[PDB]
Amino acid sequence: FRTKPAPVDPSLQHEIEQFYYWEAKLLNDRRFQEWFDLLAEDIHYFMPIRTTRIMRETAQEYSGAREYAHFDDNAQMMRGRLRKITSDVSWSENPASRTRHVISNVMIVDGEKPGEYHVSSVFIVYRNRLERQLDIFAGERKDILRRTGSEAGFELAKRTILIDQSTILSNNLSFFF
Amino acid sequence: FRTKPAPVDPSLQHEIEQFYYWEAKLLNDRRFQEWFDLLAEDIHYFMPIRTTRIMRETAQEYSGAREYAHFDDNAQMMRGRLRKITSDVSWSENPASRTRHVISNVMIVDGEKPGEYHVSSVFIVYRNRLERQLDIFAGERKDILRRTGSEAGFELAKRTILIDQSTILSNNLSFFF
Amino acid sequence: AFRTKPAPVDPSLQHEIEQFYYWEAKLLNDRRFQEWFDLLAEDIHYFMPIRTTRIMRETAQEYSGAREYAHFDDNAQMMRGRLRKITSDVSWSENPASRTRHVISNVMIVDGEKPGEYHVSSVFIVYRNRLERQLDIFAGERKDILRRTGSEAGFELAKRTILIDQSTILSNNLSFFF
Amino acid sequence: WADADIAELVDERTGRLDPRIYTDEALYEQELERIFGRSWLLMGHETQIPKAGDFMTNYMGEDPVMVVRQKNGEIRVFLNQCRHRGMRICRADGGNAKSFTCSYHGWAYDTGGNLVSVPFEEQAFPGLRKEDWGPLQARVETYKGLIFANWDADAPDLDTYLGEAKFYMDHMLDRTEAGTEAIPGIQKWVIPCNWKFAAEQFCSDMYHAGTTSHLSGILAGLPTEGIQYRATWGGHGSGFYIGDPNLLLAIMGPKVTEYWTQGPAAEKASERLGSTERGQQLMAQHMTIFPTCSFLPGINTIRAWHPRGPNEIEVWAFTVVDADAPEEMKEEYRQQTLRTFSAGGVFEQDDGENWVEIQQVLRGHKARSRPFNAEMGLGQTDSDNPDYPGTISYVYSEEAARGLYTQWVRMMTSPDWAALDATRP
Amino acid sequence: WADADIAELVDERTGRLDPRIYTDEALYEQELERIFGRSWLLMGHETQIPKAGDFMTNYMGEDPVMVVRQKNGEIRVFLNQCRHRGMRICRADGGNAKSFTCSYHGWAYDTGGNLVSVPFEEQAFPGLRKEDWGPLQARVETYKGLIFANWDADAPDLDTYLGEAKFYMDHMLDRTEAGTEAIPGIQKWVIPCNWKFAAEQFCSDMYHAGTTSHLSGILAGLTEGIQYRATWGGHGSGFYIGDPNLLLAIMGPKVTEYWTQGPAAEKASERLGSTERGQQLMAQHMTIFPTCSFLPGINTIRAWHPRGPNEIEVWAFTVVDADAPEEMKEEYRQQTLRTFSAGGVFEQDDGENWVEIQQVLRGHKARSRPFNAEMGLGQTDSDNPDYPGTISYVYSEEAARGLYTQWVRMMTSPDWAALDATRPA
Amino acid sequence: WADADIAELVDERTGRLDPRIYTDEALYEQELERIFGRSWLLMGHETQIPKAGDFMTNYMGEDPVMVVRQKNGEIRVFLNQCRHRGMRICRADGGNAKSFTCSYHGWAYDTGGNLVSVPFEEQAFPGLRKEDWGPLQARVETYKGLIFANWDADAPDLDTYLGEAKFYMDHMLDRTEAGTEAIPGIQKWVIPCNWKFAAEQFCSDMYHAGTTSHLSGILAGLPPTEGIQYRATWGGHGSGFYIGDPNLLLAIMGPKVTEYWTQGPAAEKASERLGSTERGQQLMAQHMTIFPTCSFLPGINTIRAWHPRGPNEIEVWAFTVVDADAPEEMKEEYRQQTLRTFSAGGVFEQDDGENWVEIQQVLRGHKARSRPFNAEMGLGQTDSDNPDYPGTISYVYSEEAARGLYTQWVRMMTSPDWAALDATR
Ligand SMILES: c1ccc(-c2ccccc2)cc1
Ligand SMILES: c1ccc(-c2ccccc2)cc1
Ligand SMILES: c1ccc(-c2ccccc2)cc1
Ligand code: FES
Ligand code: FES
Ligand code: FES
Ligand SMILES: [Fe+2]
Ligand SMILES: [Fe+2]
Ligand SMILES: [Fe+2]
Repeated sequence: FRTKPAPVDPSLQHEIEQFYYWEAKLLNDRRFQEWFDLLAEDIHYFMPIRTTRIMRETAQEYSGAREYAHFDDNAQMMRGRLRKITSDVSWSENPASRTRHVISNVMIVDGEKPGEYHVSSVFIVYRNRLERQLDIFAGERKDILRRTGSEAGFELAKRTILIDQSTILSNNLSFFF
Repeated sequence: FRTKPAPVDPSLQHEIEQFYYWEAKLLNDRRFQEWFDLLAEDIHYFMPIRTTRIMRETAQEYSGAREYAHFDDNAQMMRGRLRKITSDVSWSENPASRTRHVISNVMIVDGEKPGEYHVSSVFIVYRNRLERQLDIFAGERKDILRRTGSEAGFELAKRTILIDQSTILSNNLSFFF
Repeated sequence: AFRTKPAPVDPSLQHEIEQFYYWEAKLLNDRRFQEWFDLLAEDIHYFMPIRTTRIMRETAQEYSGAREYAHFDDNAQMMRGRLRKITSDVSWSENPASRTRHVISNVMIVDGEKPGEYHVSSVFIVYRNRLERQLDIFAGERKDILRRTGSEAGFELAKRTILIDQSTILSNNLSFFF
Repeated sequence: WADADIAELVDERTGRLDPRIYTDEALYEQELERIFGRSWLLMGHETQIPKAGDFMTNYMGEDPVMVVRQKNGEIRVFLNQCRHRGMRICRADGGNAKSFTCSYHGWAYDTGGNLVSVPFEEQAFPGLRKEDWGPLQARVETYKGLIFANWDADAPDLDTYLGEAKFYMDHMLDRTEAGTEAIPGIQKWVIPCNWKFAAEQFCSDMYHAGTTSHLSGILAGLPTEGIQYRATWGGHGSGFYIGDPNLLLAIMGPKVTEYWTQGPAAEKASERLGSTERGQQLMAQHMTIFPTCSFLPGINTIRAWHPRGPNEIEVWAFTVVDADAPEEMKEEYRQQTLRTFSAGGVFEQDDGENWVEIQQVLRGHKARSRPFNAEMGLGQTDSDNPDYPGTISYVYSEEAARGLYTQWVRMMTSPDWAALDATRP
Repeated sequence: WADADIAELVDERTGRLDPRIYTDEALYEQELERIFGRSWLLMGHETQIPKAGDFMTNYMGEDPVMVVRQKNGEIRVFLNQCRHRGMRICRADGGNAKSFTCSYHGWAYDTGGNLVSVPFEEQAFPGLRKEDWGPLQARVETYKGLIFANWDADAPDLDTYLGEAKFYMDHMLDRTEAGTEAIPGIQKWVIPCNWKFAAEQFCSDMYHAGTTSHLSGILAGLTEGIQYRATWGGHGSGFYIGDPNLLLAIMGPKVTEYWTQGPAAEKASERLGSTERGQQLMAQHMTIFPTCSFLPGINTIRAWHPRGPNEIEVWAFTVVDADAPEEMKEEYRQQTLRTFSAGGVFEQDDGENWVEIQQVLRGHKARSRPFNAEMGLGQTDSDNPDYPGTISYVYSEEAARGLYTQWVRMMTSPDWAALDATRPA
Repeated sequence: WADADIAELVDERTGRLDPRIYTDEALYEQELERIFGRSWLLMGHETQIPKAGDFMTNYMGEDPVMVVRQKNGEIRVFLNQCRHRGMRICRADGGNAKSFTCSYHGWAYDTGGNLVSVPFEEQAFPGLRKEDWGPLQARVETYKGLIFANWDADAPDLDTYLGEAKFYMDHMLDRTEAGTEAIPGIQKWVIPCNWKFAAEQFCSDMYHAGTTSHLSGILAGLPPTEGIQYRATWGGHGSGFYIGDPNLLLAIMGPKVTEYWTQGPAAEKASERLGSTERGQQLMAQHMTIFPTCSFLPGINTIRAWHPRGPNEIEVWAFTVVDADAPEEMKEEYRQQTLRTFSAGGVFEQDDGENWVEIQQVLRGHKARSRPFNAEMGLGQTDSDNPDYPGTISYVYSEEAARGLYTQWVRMMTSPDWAALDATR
């Protein structure tokens, strides 16, 4: 994405858009088993810590590879999170949050391997819970989708959530971007 | 939408999206006479009350058919609401609020009768009034759209607005989702 | 213009203008301001009228007019000055820089009278977060005139009108772009 | 705030109201202690929680509470706080509970709010008496389906607290031997205004309906004689039009209007109430049970107002119907009631808009510096009315409102129920 | 807060400002009484409301006010609050009306703010004297286009209040016999900072312009001067002399030329009896205490509106000479908008600065030591033959110290009599 | 609030806490003065700012500070407030700088926060002693990598303030001669609850871990009974831990970290430096608080400072420390497991965030604040002369440590200076 993506067949745009719209419905409707099934064996689910920097130093704005982060999980760690979030004793999500993943700005670029795709999209995540809690997030998800023989049509191989926050404006991050 | 929707032709996607994008303009620009003209005479405009439930009772998360609701209107009731909102003595909308319906995640499934279409989409509704009032909403709208000979192309036969709020975070609900 | 429902257009035209806006948002959000200002036409008119609370019978005076004060009302020369400022290591409103997110939807396209040109309505949420905890959420409509162009973006922005869903601006400044 | 200072803020003999009763934080602290901490407060309807285990959350001021049906058919209301370290015992709005378990350190409660178990009791809490470490219990009584609760043992019982106001409540609650039931579903929303505006309006303010507020709401559905009750004591009030079905038809439609004034069910209500006027000629009644229970007999919306500081309230509303009404009438009450008196309703939409502007203006120093005009219908009373008990005025009066604010003074200036009881005639 | 404790918060002798003046809630409330409740405040410009019936809202403190042209040409200002139950009389920002009707219970007002009728008055309000029950009225006076209001009957007239600051206002308001007009449109935005930082900056603070704050806004545009500090009242103004350079970077070549050369700049010198005044003053800033501020030359003007101690709104507009060519009215319009606005390339950065000052003052240590206000101490001259008042070099905080001393005097005076007695003979 | 009134709020004799300690605004203002203004508080770790010029921001209460490495290796801490007119001297979270300039009026500082220049000093500021006008400086002192700060010159040194809590800190900080380092990256988030809930949890609350709070978090790491707790003889610090059973540690941090902590050369070396095989190899899931707001979990290796934001809110600033000589695979494993568990999004700390937030909202209620919480667990079951572990030792399930924390709260809150605080020893 360092230069404008080359045009793509609108049939491809529509397909990957549909994949994300369906992803959003699974998350938002608490169908977590199905959402985790979208994840690849080699999933890297990554959400780096963002910091405020003077212009001459915006290179260190995000935490890098061997540094602390909000998320930086592999398939095993994501499998633990799924156990937790479908638990009758998981208090952050029982009672369950009400989330909305508004997905836009989908841009697609061919991958290095075929059947793989680099995707950039933006989001508003709206989390309402209990009586009156309202946390509104926004950002970019830089993905790598890989083609698969399933109904979903793809699996998520890599996700980097660039969050538009320094300090997280939420008492937790108990849901998934 | 119990399972992932069978792919549709991108021209149908585009036709329905443009119908919602034009719908949004009608509402945000206060063209209420034209908006109500979209409602079929069998219109069911429903918005159930949402509650916070433990995981084992999420079946009762939404109010059902013979229960109380934010909206549960037929053509006669909506006509009354049009007659109210186009009057110089309707104080909640004179002065008028400024709204924005940011629609996305449009997924389309073919209806039972031909010419009909099950649609799921998400929204943010941003509503600002007077000097500094700001109410931000999100949710899903599950519609049945029906083919028609008008310039619009469809009529809204049914709509269920699932709002991501328990307690409503607004002094009223004087606009339309 | 968008007085009646836009005539259907080729899905390839929808996709291509959409991708322009998606890329535009990436430039702004990732602070690639040199490239963003390059998208601007030499006859750019960048307009954000002051909006105002009125009774029904006076909604005509909701928006400020052509010879009236405004949030933005800028030509190429004026926007050139804002590009100089925002690329200064002493531009304190954006050093340290804001973190913005333009979420674009409701893109509706109508053929322009002049070939190559297009009138587009689209909506937005601009999410702007900064410093430790500052958060401003904006929404509104963008009425643009786009012009087809041989640059990699593929259009330039000839005209933009930002219709903001606020009367009093709920933000200490407007140091970024819509 | 000294007691003497508080009593000046409201004068019922001249009819002035100092607007700082709506804005001052110290007054509001004192309201929670002296009004909400010892008033009877609407919790719901019995039919909302019919089976044992069935619970619903509610509020008493800003204290969150559980309302739960017991094994034996009693209802307990207790504070939704664990006494260990203050965790909310239940985070769900309602359901059917087998028990409750505190999510922080596992203190377990039964459905009556009793502490029945504590992890590691024998090693870590040897002395502990679990029967003394349950959340505060409130007194719970009922009147014709409505559940009220009150923390204070020194308070009078519901029936006395309601007093002569029973008469006017009965126009909605006592229309049939079957009693009423709640339509399931409770709407909640946030209006940034003081609670005394809402309570007052439903106590005394037919004038707002009879003029400009609801012009547009009446038009969406397409008024001369009437009286206003003002409690001899206690701050309750009700008003209603007599004779003319006009206004009810434009609010609730022709089916409900007919049901309210004509045919078997309406004649039944005239009989049990001993008066053709009460049962069949009453139109668009509003009422408040001091402080924060309000309802509109006929339309049949009822709600509690919950304070959220001086500058905000929550409204928790639902609809009651005659238990024996035909299924098609219950359905009509459901639709018409949500069409009108809810957040999106064509009437109530507009109340939320008005009250919000009043409160925002009172940020201003000068706006809090002169009194409001509470003088409507001063002197034009009659406490000797043969058919209607209490202090009766014309339906356009603020006499009930004067009594609501006088009661507010009496509660706010009484250290306990003994002192308050000493303010009656 | 006793008067003696307030006086110790500011020291004009040493040059110290206790930071708690910008944060303490109790001070803020006293500022609303003692500053905003009796000061002259900017309502706007005659030409924003030219015809009978034209109105615009504004604020005096957090009191919302209507500002209305009458049939006899008079400008009235009244509280936008209905005395019945506090409803905002008019919720529009401005328009033209023949009357104003309250939407709550329909109390009707003529365009001067008089209560002219009340629904059902005869059967429900027999005693009522309507002429006693209208919204509070402010005194309105103008100065060469500018509208000011003031609640207090014992305050000096506007002319006295402005005093010798009129001399400095005339560099913007009296450059021609035609007068100024307001370009239509008022930008309002919210800045989470104390009003005093903004009032002070336009009063005293050329230092920030000639240092680091606006380096970037000057780049977007590619020494000597004096400062005035009123002898009494806390007004201030500073300006550079004889150096076009800077004013060309802010406003560009066409505005700079109109301000310094040609017939219109000759007329200005004639009318101000001095070439220095008319053609040589470059980038003037000024505050009429407490919250009216402007920059002659650039011709932005604004009112700062308090919103507690931690927030303000800025309501800004631009004025042009009414006989200026239409190309010059247009240039002024675009350049002010490009510079001294929420999005403008200068004012952008003032917003960010004030915001961070105020957040930092949440800290306990941050509020525990005085700020330094000793710049230019004792480097004054109050017998200057060309410029009235207490003159300093353009980089000084005399005016600042004068503004905080007028703050002290108003905060420690029970009334205008006590305040008149702090004047010098 | 009077000294005696504050002492009744806490009762370690019968084990009772008044919930107003968590809500009252006046006690909060006093906390900032009497606790945060004179306690030692975590600024971070030495290796986060290893090179000269390296800075990071932090807070001491609601006072923002700069932590900056000097050319001589000194670490300086100074208020992030320019003394001129309050601007925040630096708005980035960290980086490397040769100096800092105020963006408002350009007052310049060296990397130690000494004022080194003032624009136009000669004319504008003739008298100015620049070395008296630099921002307030805190005392800085380290302990085994950790940086701490304290405004008060009269406070004891960091060694003494820690006292015998050094022993329990050492289970994390002194396991090898190379010392620890920080993994780069600090997570910051906002939890609407009082700081004392968090400080207390890490001080004394293994009970919540061994019951319900984290049933789900233990589950997530899948395919305990002996332990003691330390209360400080004085000063409010506490730590608890399990002995013997590596089951719980396994399900939190996984097998690699469990192995590193309990078997092999690195654990064997820890046992050697601490003079006990128990201390080095048999300690499971230690929690610790250095009063008031420094908390960490030796073994898990997460450390954090809680920052107050009024009584109803905190920020948590969290980061991970590793042994500096540990294999790069173990540094990596500590990184993943720690952000998986003890972070905003982690499978453990997720649930603490939800519990705390609900505790605080419930305390908006009046009855909710009118009865004491139960702090009676483990009363009397102590031992102040344990041969192996210094301090007052209890079973691992106990609120003895918590009582000590709140008793130290009482002491600091009721002592005008450190002399009177030393008088309670
Ligand atoms: C309080 C609340 C509502 C009404 C009311 C509104 C419209 C029609 C009839 C009664 C009167 C007092
Ligand atoms: C107060 C406010 C603004 C200015 C000013 C800023 C930049 C350029 C010219 C003047 C001077 C004092
Ligand atoms: C304070 C903080 C965390 C824990 C803790 C939580 C889970 C597992 C082990 C210890 C105990 C006290
Ligand atoms: S807070 Fe309920 S058991 Fe501890
Ligand atoms: S508040 Fe204006 S008429 Fe009642
Ligand atoms: S605040 Fe004036 S120089 Fe720093
Ligand atoms: Fe009403
Ligand atoms: Fe400035
Ligand atoms: Fe925990």
